[PDB]
Amino acid sequence: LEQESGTKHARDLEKMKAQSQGNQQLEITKA
Amino acid sequence: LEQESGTKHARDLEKMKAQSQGNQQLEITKA
Repeated sequence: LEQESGTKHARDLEKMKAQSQGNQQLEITKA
Repeated sequence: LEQESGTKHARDLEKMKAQSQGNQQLEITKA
């Protein structure tokens, strides 16, 4: 079910999107 | 089915395209 519906992809895609969003911390504080 | 139709490739191709698009954050804020 996870693979058929693309749930695993959305599970994976939304994962490192947070990792990319983790770099927001540096420019939030220093700007 | 995923491999025959190229779904797995499009699953993989659209994955790190977001990772490449993750670098847009740096130039969005600092420009």
